[PDB]
Amino acid sequence: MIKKAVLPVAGLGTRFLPASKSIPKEMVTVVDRPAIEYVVREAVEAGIEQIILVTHSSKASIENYFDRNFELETTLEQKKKFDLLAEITQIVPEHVSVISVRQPQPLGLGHAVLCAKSVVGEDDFAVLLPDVLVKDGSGQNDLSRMISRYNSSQAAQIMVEAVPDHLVDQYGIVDVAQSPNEGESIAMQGIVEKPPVGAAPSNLSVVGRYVLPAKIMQLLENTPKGAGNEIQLTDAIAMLQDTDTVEAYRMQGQTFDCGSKLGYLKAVLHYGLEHPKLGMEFKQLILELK
Amino acid sequence: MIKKAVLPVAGLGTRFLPASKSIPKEMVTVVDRPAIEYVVREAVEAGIEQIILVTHSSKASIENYFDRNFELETTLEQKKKFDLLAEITQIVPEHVSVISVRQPQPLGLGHAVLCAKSVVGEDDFAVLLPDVLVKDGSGQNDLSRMISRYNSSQAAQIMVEAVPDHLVDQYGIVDVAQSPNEGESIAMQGIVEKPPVGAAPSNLSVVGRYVLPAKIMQLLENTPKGAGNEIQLTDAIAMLQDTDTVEAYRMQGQTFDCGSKLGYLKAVLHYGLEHPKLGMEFKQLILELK
Ligand SMILES: O=c1ccn([C@@H]2O[C@H](CO)[C@@H](O)[C@H]2O)c(=O)[nH]1
Ligand SMILES: O=c1ccn([C@@H]2O[C@H](CO)[C@@H](O)[C@H]2O)c(=O)[nH]1
Repeated sequence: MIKKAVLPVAGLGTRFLPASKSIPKEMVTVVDRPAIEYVVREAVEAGIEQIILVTHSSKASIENYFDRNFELETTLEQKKKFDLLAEITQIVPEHVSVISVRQPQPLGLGHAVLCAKSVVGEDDFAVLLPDVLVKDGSGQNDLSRMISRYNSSQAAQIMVEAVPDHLVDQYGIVDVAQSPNEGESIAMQGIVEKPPVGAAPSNLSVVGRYVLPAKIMQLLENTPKGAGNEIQLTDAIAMLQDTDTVEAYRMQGQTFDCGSKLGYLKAVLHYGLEHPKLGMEFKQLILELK
Repeated sequence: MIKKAVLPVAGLGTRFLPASKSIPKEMVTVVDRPAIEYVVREAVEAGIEQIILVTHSSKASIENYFDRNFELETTLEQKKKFDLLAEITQIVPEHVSVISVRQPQPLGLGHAVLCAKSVVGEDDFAVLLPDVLVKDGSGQNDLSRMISRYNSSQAAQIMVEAVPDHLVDQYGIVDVAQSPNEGESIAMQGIVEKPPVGAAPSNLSVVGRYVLPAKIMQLLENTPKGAGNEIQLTDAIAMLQDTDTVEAYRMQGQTFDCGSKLGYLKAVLHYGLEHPKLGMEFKQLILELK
C-alpha cells in the first residue's frame, strides 16, 4: 500500500561544516558507512521499494553509493575480498530502485517534496529527512508501524518524540489534546515552531518522518512563502487539516541529529557500540580512555 | 630547507569500505572534518608550502576541499554566518599551495612518489601517507623534528615507532643496531616487509612519514617491480644506502590508521576529547553510557 519514500537531500548543510564543505552531509561517516545508508535501510525495512532522492548538482556521491562501481569492484576481485565485493554489490535489494530528481533552487522542505510530484504520481508516500537517524530495539521499526497506521486510518501520520519540558523551544511541537502511548497515534490540530517554555501545547517534537497522501502535492502548489521566506511543508499539512484527519505517531525508538556536530558524535557512540562486528572492541577503546 | 611534501592519495583503499565507497578514503569525516585536513595541517605546521597530491580521477573532492566553493560561501553570507565562512576559506594559509598530479595506474607507493618528479625538481621533499594520522603534545610535531634532523645530518629520515613483539608480523620493520630514544634518529641498514614474528631486526614499525633527497627520483626510475606493485619505495631507499647514511627517526607522538575500522574509531575518540568546543560536551556524552 505505501511503496514510495521522498528523501530531500538538496540542502547544502551549513550546520556540519567543514565536514560537508566538499562531500554531501549525507555521506558523513557514521562508524563505517555514510549517514544516508541508515535512513535508506530504515525505509527498505518498512517495505519501501522506490527511494526518491530530491537532490543537488553537488550530491552525485549519494547516487553513486546505491550504484555499481566498475573500478572498485574489479580491484576487490583482484584482491579476492569476495565477501566485501558481495557487501558493496547488494547494498540495496534487487526490488528496491533509487530515483533522482533536481531541486532547482533551495526554497524549503515543502518545495523539495513538490519537486517529486511527477514521480510520486497519485501514490501515497513517506518523507524521511535524512539528517535525522532513527534507532529501534524490537522487530518492526517506527516507520513500519506509522505506515501500517496510515493504511489502517487513511489519516496523514507525523512522527513525534517526547522531549524534556525545559527544551520545547528548540523543536516544532504538535498541538494534541492528550499525548499518545509509544507506538500509537492521536489526532493533532497544528504544529508550533519553537514555542516558548511553559506555553507549548505538548512535549512531542516533530522528528522528520511523514506518511502523506498525494493530495499534499496539490496543496504545496498553493502554499505561500512562510518562515524564512521559504515554502513550508507544515503549512501544506495545516491546509490538509481542512479535509483530512492528521495524527501524531509517537515513536518507540530514539533519534540522532547528524546536522549538529554533537548529535553526530552521539550517533557514532550509540551506533559504534551496537555494531554487530566492532561493538565489543569499540566499548574497549572507550574504557581505555580513563 | 624542506618546502615540498608528496601526499600519495591515488589508491582507492578497500580497507575502509563501505565508508570510502563513493567518497575518497581521505575525505572520511574524523570528528567534524575530513581525515586529510589533519595530515595537511601536520605538514604546514612543520613548514611545508607546496602540498603535492598524487591523485586519482575519483578524488576531486580533496582538491575542492582546499579550494573555494562559490555557492556555499554566498549561502553562508546571505545567512550572515561568518564564523563558519572563516573556517572554510582560510583552511591553509595564503602562502601554502596545493598542486595535483595524476597517478595513471596504481603501480605502488614508489610509482606514486615518482609521478611527482616534475614538480619536486632538484629539491629535497617530505612524503606523508595520509591514511595514518600523527597527534603531538609538545608544540613541535614529529614531522618538524624529523625535517630539522634531515637539515643537519643530510641523512634521509624514516619515521618509526615500537610495536608489540607479536605484531612485527603486520609492519615494515627497520634494521637498526639499536633503538634510538623517542625524538631521535639512528643509522639503519634497511627494511624487512612483514618479517616472520621471531626473526625481525627490531620492534620499530615504518609509520608512513619520510624526508628524502631529490636523487631518490632517478633511483625510482631504475628500480624494478617488487610485490607485483611495479615500483616499491623501500627498494629505492636500499639503493640510496649504497651512497648516503639513511637514518630511522623514532617519534614522540602517537599514530592512528584511518584505513583500519578500529584505527579510525580510535582517532574519533582521541581527537574528539581534545576538540576546542566539543571536547567537554563529548567527554560528557561518553560518561552517559555507563
Ligand atoms: O530547500 C530544501 C531542500 C532540501 N532540504 C532538506 O531538508 C532537510 C531539512 O529541512 C535536510 O535534509 C535538507 O537537506 C531542505 O531543508 N530544504
Ligand atoms: O599505487 C599506489 C599505492 C599506494 N598509494 C597510496 O599510498 C598510501 C599507502 O600505501 C595510501 O594512501 C595509498 O593511496 C598510491 O597512491 N598508489
